[PDB]
Amino acid sequence: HWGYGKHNGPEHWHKDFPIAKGERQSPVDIDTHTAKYDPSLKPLSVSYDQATSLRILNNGHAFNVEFDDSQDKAVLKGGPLDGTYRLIQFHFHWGSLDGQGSEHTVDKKKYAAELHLVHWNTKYGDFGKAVQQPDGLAVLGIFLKVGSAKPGLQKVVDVLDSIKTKGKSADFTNFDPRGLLPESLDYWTYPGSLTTPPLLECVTWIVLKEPISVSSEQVLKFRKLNFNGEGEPEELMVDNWRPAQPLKNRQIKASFK
Ligand SMILES: CCc1ccc(S(N)(=O)=O)cc1
Ligand SMILES: CCc1ccc(S(N)(=O)=O)cc1
Ligand SMILES: [Zn+2]
Repeated sequence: HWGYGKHNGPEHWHKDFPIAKGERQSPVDIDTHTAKYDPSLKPLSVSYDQATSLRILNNGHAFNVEFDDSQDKAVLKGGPLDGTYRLIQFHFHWGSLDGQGSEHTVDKKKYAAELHLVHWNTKYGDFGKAVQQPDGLAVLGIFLKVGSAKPGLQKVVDVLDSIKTKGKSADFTNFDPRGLLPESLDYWTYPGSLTTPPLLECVTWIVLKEPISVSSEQVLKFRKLNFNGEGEPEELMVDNWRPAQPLKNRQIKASFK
């Protein structure tokens, strides 16, 4: 199956997932000079006060913090979005070194990592139906740079030892994802896709301009995770990012002047 190695990585994905060469693939480079302020964008609303985290899972590609999405507990609305999008999970992509790891780039700059908060459009009833729609998902993307520690990330960092290998999970209740946000909600937005197989073109991307800072020690612990299962030869979970894809017939809009 697919992965991030030389023999199963992004250059190979198109053979089983032909949409990999599609018209609205993600991630993309964000050319800041070409992006245009869009006065039609409504204020962005991140409403995570009632978020109910459940579990953290190493899925062999990254780790997911999963949420109870059986009700409108944690939602994203406004901005480019019509209606209500419910938080289902977050995860990260990161590098083997601080100079790489993000999926989106900004004027070709790579960040050390990128956080994806994944939401589905409630008008479609469930996540599975949402990923059959052109406006099924909204992903809030946040860049990570290495500097001062992010206090709201430490609980995640500290549980990673318990989910080292593929298929391991742990209880992860009472985690507040608000602690992962930067101060500013200024963003860029464009229509795109999932950045891993099946690469479905269902996503409205909302990428925050302001990165969060995490410490070297925090990201080093991400890099101790394993792609492999227990008892198998160790393959460090690093460089689990897809590079930028052709922009094609798209415009990136900015929320800020
Ligand atoms: C838990 C982190 C956090 C940080 C700031 C806020 S707020 N927007 O100031 O109420 C809430 C929660
Ligand atoms: C279907 C699972 C899934 C959910 C989110 C992503 S991503 N990396 O946020 O585009 C990829 C895959
Ligand atoms: Zn992702």
